[PDB]
Amino acid sequence: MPDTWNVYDVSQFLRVNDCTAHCDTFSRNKIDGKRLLQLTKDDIMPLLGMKVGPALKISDLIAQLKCKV
Amino acid sequence: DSMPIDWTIEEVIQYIESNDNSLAVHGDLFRKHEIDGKALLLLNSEMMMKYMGLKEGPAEKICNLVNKVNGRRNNLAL
Repeated sequence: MPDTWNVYDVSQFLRVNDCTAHCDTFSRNKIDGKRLLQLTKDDIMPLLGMKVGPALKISDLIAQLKCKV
Repeated sequence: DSMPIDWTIEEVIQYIESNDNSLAVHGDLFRKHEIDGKALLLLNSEMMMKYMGLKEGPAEKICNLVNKVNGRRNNLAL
């Protein structure tokens, strides 16, 4: 259940969904489950170096996460 | 030559340039933002103008181009 996830939980989620590249930024900023599910795009933008493509991809992945849940 | 969602960044650029020569200028912009096929289909006018810095004109033209190939996804619009 994502709301239970810690920082490590978020890293692995990012890993198995081919977003390995962003794990370390996510860790450094201590993005655990709770914060994950709170994230807006405005928040996601600087976490990915102000890059729209990755930002949208991550936003989509989280949205999908929120679906089966 | 392929599903839009399977496009590389360069192939996205190729699409936009060959349909509108006026957008060739925005090549490097797409590269910076790493807009491949999947990213392209996920775009919206908001993200374009807010975060990619595109003007109304270009943004509209790009919205149109995406609309031609994004299937039954919602039409992008300003």
